[PDB]
Amino acid sequence: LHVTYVPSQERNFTTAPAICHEGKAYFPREGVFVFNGTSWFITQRNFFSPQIITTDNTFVS
Amino acid sequence: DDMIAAYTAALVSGTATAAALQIPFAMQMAYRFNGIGVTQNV
Repeated sequence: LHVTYVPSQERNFTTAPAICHEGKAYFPREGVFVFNGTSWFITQRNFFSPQIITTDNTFVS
Repeated sequence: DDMIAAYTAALVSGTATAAALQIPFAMQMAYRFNGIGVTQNV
């Protein structure tokens, strides 16, 4: 008897690969940038959960 | 033989466009690099 996790209720968002925040380049650092409509957010690939972008959430290059 | 070719055509199409959860082929390859151990910016 196998117990498994099944995602559901997909919703579409606008996404970008990188962000600047000040004339720079920042990458999600194991995440993805999503545009909700009010501002950009960082979230997991499963179970959408808005988080405000921050230096820790990203690595600069 | 045609039916088998239909199955393989759909498998490649699903790989190249993705429950579906569609995602661009670029952000997907960046995700793969994470599993390898390399950084996405590379």
